[PDB]
Amino acid sequence: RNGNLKVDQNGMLTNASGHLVLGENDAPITLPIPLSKIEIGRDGTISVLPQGAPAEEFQAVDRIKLVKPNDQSLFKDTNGLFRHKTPNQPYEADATVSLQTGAIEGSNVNAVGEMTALIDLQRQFEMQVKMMSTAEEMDKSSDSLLRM
Amino acid sequence: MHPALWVSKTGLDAQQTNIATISNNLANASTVGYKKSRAVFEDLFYQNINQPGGQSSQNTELPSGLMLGAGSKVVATQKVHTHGNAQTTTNALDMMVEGDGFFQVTLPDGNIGYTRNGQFTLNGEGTLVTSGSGYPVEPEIVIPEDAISITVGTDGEVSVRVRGQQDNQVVGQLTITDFVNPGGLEPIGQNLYLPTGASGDPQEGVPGLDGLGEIRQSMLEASNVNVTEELVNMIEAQRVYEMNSKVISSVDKMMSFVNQQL
Amino acid sequence: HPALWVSKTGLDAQQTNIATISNNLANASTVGYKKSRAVFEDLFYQNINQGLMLGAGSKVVATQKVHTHGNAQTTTNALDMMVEGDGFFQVTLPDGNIGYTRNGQFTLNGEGTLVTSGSGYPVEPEIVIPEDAISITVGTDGEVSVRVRGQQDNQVVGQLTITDFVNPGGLEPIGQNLYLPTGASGDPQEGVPGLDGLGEIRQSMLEASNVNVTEELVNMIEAQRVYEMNSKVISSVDKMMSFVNQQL
Amino acid sequence: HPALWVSKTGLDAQQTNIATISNNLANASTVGYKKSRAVFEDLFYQNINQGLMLGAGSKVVATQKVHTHGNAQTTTNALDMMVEGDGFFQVTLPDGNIGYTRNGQFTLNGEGTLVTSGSGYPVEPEIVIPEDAISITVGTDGEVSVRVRGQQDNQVVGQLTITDFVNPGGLEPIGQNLYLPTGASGDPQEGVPGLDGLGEIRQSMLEASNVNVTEELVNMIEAQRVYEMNSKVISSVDKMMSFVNQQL
Amino acid sequence: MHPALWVSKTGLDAQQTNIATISNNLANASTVGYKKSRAVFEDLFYQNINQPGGQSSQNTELPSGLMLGAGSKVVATQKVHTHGNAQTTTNALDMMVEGDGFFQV
Amino acid sequence: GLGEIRQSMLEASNVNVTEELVNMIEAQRVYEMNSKVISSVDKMMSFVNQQL
Repeated sequence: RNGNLKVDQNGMLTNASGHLVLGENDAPITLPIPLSKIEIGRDGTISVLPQGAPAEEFQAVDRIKLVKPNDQSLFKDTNGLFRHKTPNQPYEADATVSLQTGAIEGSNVNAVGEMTALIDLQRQFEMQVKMMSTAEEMDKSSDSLLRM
Repeated sequence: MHPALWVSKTGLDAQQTNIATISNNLANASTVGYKKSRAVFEDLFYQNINQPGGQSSQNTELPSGLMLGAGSKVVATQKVHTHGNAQTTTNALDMMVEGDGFFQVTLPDGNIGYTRNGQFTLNGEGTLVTSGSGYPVEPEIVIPEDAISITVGTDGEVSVRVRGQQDNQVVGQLTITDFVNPGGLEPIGQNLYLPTGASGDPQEGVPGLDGLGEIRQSMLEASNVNVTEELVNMIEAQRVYEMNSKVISSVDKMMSFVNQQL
Repeated sequence: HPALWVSKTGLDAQQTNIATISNNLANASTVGYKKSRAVFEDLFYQNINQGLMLGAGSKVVATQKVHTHGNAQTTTNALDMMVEGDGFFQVTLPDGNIGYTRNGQFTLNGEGTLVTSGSGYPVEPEIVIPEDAISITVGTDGEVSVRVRGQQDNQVVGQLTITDFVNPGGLEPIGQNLYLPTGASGDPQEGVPGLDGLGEIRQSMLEASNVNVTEELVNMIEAQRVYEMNSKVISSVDKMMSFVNQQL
Repeated sequence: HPALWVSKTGLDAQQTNIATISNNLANASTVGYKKSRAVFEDLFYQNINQGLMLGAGSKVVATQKVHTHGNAQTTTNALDMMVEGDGFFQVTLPDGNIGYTRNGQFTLNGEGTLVTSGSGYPVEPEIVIPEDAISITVGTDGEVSVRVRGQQDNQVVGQLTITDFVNPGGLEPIGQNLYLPTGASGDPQEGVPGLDGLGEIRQSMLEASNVNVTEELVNMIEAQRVYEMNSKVISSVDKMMSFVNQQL
Repeated sequence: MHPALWVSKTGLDAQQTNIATISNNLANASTVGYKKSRAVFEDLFYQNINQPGGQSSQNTELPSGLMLGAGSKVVATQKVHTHGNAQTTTNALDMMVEGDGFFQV
Repeated sequence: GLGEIRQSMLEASNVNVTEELVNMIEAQRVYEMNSKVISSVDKMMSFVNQQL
């Protein structure tokens, strides 16, 4: 969901993390090198303006591949990329997902929710540690059976 | 050490870099032709703790498939080369590129540096140089001592008005350079940029054809920094900085409790 | 903490910028004054955690004198003159070397030598007004002549010359409306005042200050707000560091 | 905290609106200038507790040009002309393409070609004024004729034509009172002015800007307050988050 | 700092040049053979955030785009060389050109 | 019962900026009050496993 896209010197469309963005052909999207105006459409369409061309020479070159599968059937991988739990399952390109261009989506971490669960983890952690201390205290007391 | 301590330390380090990025953006709020930078964050590598191997898709929702992140880092400080506003000046030697293009200046070591700042002047020899360190502007343009006024056309045509002769004399022509990826230029200070592999080979051309920007005389391009973006960015970065500190303090007390109780 | 000193560079840069703005507004009535604009440039960048570039702040690198000709003030004094175009009046300093001025408010000393109205430095070349003169005329080419009773035609007492520099912004101001030639200024180009790019001497006229009073007031607004913005970064960084050591 | 950025969208949106208001006020004396208005729209809404809708803020999605005919300025100059109705003049850009202008302040260059009073770009179709002409007359249908001494009847030197578009607001402004055709502007419809929906050429008259100075001042009032209104939410959210981590 | 600050600053400079032009017209109201001048205003460049006519989704394009102006400036000072009235004098050395033409000195 | 089309007129938003600010004040104070309870519960439990 990192929509912070960028274009390298070769023209490949990557994101802020360096991952190549896929298109309709299921190959990474590559744009013509000498661009002058890049506009992303509402439905992922990429329309470019060749350098020196008039304002009426606007044509689409590629389409961003947007996938909308079942959320509960996805798992986060070791590199932060969500994939299917069942391997070798194709990612079908959905025609309903819309892109709000001109904006970047941040994280959805509920900071207060994290903190109020931190304070619960501390208390439960410390209670179990007291159980460890009362376990060894009982053992020391019972050690007087054999003493004589 | 305890992994929970280092996870929060990475978040503390990541926000500190973001704070420094914001501070430079506000510091250069008056620099002509300055492009604001933003900090981009990313999550670190995820490790399987309860798995002897790397079978993450096996039971990822079960205790055997638990994966813990390693923190956060700032992947890049991205440049946003948006077009700034216009400053109409009465000086006849400061100029602006409207659109794509960069002024080219000669660095002392030999190579050519590229800038959006147009505050130029002359040296003792009449050569058009920058008003900072005084680097010559490419191509070399020499103003005759007899000139009474200087005119710069929209295509880089630099003309002078000499008393006696009718019509203006042409003393040269300016050129500007465009890059495929402007964000790939490495900033070296002095309002100067250097081409890199991530940017691309320079594409020199007349300023106004082939999609290049036009030269506007007696104008300057203000910095495109948003003084309200930085303040809102400061608010979030300060709060995230404090939230990660509490986790470090919380882990410290939990570890302190264990060796004080047990 | 780098953010403390990155913002301190911004505060220093604005403080220098405001000082030049106040100088322009102070010299809004000075004859033959050229306004100045501070030149901002960002400091070097550091490649940390090596492809991550962090700036070091900003500073004012130079103050550029805008040598655009000012308006004309008409006066009834016969000794204050104005250069209509490019050129400087040359005066003799007590050190013996020649200083160059654009303020044309001149006068006479006890012996009749044309001197500046302030400290009294003589004007090069020396012009001596005889005691029998009843009027002083300065031509458009620096030809100074006086009227003598009982003698038809004004006798010529001398000819003024002016000096032009290729880069007047490179001159070194020393106060008193005076400049000293430097390496970057260029070679002093003397000559007849009115030929070969030189300006014309306009008697009984003065060159007004070229400052734009409205522009400096707006520049004060933008300099004050950026100065306040960098103060909040320092304040916020102080709160962050005060929070960390208190919390830990 | 999502509330920080929902308010932040309103701040950036209002900043864009204020920039358009100032541009109209800055061009309150520009001849043939059409005022602009920013268009707001709410961002996408989200389902959060799946029947709960939460918006993502707002943004300025477009700036609409108001191509209303302005008032007429009567000038004594014979080379500034006004299109009375719908249409644009045609100038020749250095790139060779044709730019469309409604500013009719024209003049002649050193050879006699009718060019704009600013950059000097020639006007299409080309009109050349002979050097022996003593007056210039421009007809209501673009008919340009001159008066020559020693010959009865004004001789015709050329004809003006104006271009109309179905959607003038789709023209791309490039400054210098110039526009460029786009895909949404329409098809350039040339023709003799005054015929088939076109305007008429009026010599020695100019079209004032159609900005409503009173409206712009009121638009600043509501844009300033909404901008300050959103800043209070960000302050409140900052205080709320500062309280939580200071308490929890 | 703010786009409106720079846009309005160009407007202030534009009017000061225009006011200076009008002042010279009134100052030279008694000068023989003086031609009045008019300041020519023009807008600056436009920031092309969204191109008008660019394709939005499919089979749809923006009728108008998000383009922000940069202000205005005075680009020219046009002299109106129309013939002035005639002043009848008794001097035999003050002459007038009746129509187009210039005396040369 | 349908409405009429009015040309050259626009329907402004029906938001009450003052009403939103008053609701902002109430929502802010209630937000702080609940945080007080969370701190109170945490401090109470912290007293148990420490003292006891």
